[PDB]
Amino acid sequence: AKLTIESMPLSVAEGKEVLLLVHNLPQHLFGYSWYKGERVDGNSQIVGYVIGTQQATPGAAYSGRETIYTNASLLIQNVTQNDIGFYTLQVIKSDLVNEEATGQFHVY
Amino acid sequence: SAQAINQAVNNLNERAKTLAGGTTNSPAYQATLLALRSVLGLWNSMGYAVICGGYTKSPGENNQKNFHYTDNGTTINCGGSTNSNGTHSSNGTNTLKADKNVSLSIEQYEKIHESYQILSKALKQAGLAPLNSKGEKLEAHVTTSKYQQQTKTTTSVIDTTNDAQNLLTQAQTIVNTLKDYCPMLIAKSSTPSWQTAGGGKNSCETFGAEFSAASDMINNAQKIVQETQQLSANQPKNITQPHNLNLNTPSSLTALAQKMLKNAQSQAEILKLANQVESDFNKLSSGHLKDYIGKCDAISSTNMTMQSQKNNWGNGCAGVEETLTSLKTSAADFNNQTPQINQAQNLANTL
Repeated sequence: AKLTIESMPLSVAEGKEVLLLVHNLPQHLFGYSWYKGERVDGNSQIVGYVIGTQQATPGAAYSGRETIYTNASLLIQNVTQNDIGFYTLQVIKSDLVNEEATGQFHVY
Repeated sequence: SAQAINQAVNNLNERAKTLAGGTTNSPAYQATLLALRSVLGLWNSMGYAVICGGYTKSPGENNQKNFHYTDNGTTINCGGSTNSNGTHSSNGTNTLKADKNVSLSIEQYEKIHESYQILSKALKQAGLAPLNSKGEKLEAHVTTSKYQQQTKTTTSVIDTTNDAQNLLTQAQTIVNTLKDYCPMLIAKSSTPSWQTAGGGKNSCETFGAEFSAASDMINNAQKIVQETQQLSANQPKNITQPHNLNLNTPSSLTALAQKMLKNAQSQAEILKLANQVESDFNKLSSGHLKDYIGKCDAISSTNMTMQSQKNNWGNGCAGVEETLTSLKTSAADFNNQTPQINQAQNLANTL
């Protein structure tokens, strides 16, 4: 039922990559957006995608190693120590009802 | 002869006086009115489903604005969203950028809402002014809300008029905003037939034909107004002192003769345009909106809240069927006067 995130790998090495997979993504979406941190907060938005559009629109948190996919997963390459901690996904479904989910990876 | 020229000029001017300044007797008027009512109908039928409040500059300028509709009043929220548990969320459509095939900005929605309110209120408060009339000034009210650190309602005054030119501009704003930016539509939660329940359709995908028809109705209605002012400022003067060859010189008589033709050609094009506006109404009213736009008498969305629980969203409530018949009833009166009109143009062609 619930939208959940999975980090691949779970714990990351500095300079390598991590993949935030999305489980139980509901069909029928208007769009979704990825955030740095616990909260859905505009100024921490890494990127937003709309379902009809083909192109995704980055936000202030876009460092330039983030690749969003249209299965809602987020790849982050050349990870720094500053990438530690939480990442939050908000989905907006076709009826404008939102769902939330948080992810995290620990770098060493 | 003089009695013949005077009979033709009187017929032109009698028909021109009705066509230009008449209300119920004028197909030029009823066509224009239909265009106006058709856009109100369009918005009343599918407006609530229009997704709005995408961001213009940044996701971190998170804005909302609620837009009020009075009746059994309702309110439409642009920007926000509804959480899983059912509470309202200040992060919603404003998390994603506004543009073509996505979502109207707050600024775009507030123009539709303003235009709709001006148009709605003008037709009720004062009706449509006659097409040759300069118009009657009137105040419109537009009620909106923002959120605070509490909700603040604000009702604006707009000094406007009910002349066709102004009212067509308001309608044009509504249709062209939809036609050009193609905002997505809200789906059903798993109500009209067109509102799917599956994914969520794009407004120009669902209503392309209807938007073009609605758009063409306005373009033709405006053309009616322009040919009507041509007509108004082109009234042939009756021949007095007919035997006077100095007063009624063949120069100012051929001037009158081709002044009469300009009057006739306006009337033709106006009636032709009015008949196109009816054709354009049939295009509008016979797709997805066939069972909706023409009628009036409990539907919802997650960005909508009603004062009671009734409201008239989903169907047109603009008296379009009533206006359609008035257009048909007025057009047959002019369609049977064509023998008199063709007698005058053939008589005019001599000089």
